Amino acid sequence: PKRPTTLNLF
Amino acid sequence: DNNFYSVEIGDSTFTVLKRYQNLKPIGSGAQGIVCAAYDAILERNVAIKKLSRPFQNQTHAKRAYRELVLMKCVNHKNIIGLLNVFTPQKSLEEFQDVYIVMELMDANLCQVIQMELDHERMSYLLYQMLCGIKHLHSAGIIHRDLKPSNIVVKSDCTLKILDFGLARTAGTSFMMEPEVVTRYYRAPEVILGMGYKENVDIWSVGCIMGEMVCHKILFPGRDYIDQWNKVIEQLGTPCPAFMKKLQPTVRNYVENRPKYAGYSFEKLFPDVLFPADSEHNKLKASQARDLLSKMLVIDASKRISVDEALQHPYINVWYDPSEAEAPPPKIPDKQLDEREHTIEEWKELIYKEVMDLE
Ligand SMILES: CCCCN(Cc1ccc(-c2ccccc2-c2nn[nH]n2)cc1)c1nc(C)cc(C)n1
Repeated sequence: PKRPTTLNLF
Repeated sequence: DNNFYSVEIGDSTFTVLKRYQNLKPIGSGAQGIVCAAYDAILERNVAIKKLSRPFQNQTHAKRAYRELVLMKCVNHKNIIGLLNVFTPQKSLEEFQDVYIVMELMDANLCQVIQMELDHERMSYLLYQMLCGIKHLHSAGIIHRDLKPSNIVVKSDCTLKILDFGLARTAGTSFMMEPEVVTRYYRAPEVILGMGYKENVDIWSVGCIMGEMVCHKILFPGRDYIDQWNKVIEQLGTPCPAFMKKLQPTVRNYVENRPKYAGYSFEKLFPDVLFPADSEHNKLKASQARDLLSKMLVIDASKRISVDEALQHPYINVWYDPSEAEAPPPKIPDKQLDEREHTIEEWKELIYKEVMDLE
C-alpha cells in the first residue's frame, strides 16, 4: 500500500 | 519608506516588510487576520497573520505569547512551519503589533470535506493529522481548537496542523471567551465544564472524520447549550457513572434532559458514505467506522488515545516510527510560566520574544 502523492483540491 | 510599506487588507491595515508582496486576505479569525503573500527573498508564497489585538487583555496576551513560543519550539512534518515573525514598531514603548509569517499550503480540510476520497487518501490524511497531534501530546501540549479550517493540505496530499494560541497543558476547562473555539467540535468535557486531558483532541478528530465521511457537520447545534442536545440525540444519554463526575450545577441539568438511546454507528455512518470498498482488510469502511466509534465516545475515560489511534488497523498501514514517535518537542520553561502577569508585563515578554525571534 503506497502513500498517495496527489490530491485534487480543484 | 524604510523596510515596511503598508496596505489596506479589507478592513485592517497590514504594515509589513518589503520582502512580502501582493498580500490578499484569506482568513479572518477569532485570533488574527491572515493573508497570502509572495516573499521575494524566498521566492515562494507565504502566509502572514497579524495577531489581532495582542493586548486588549491578559487573555489575548497569553494566547499570543503561546502561539509565538509554540510556533518556535514545536517542529514536525505535520505542524505548520514558522518562517518569520516581526513588528513594525521601533521601541518597546511604541510596540503594538505582531506579525507571524509561516508556510502557505493550498487549502483547508473544509475543502477536502467537499470531495469524494478513496480509502488511501482518507486513511492517510488522518494518519498525518494524528502524527501531528501526537507530537503535541508527547509534550503534554493539548491543541483545544482542532477544526477543519485549522488543518491544511497541499496538492501532494500532505497535511499540517496549525494555530496554537489556545494550545496548552491539561487541567480545568474554564476558558475565557469560549466563543473562540467553534462549538460543533467542542468535546463533552469542554461543554459540561469537566476537566480535560490530551484525548479531548481526539473527540475533535472524531467530529472531523465524521464530517469527511458525511460531508455535513456531525453535531450541528444552535447554541452553546443545544450543542449538548445534539450530541446525546446522536450518541445517547450518557451513563450514571459519568453524570456523577459533573459539577453539581451542571449535573442536575444533564439529568433533567430527555433520555436518548442514540443511534448505532451504522445508521449514523452507513457504508455508502464511506470511500468505496476494495478487497482489503484494513482500508475497509467497517474499520474506519470502528475508529470513529472509538473517538465519538462521550465519557473521555473510555475514549481512544492518540497512540491507540495510530495503532488502529485503518490508520496503521502507514505507521512509521520517525513520524509517529518523533522525539518530543522541548519548551524553554516560558510556557511552564503559565502564571498570570499584567497587560504591561505581557507587552514585555511578547516584545522580547518577537525581538529575539526576528
Ligand atoms: C449544557 C450545559 C451548558 C452550561 N455551560 C457549561 C458550564 C460548565 C461548568 C460551569 C461551572 C459551574 C460552577 C463551578 C465551576 C464551573 C466550571 N467552569 N469551568 N470549569 N468549572 C458553568 C457552566 C455553559 N458554559 C458556557 C461557557 C456558556 C453557556 C451558555 N453554558
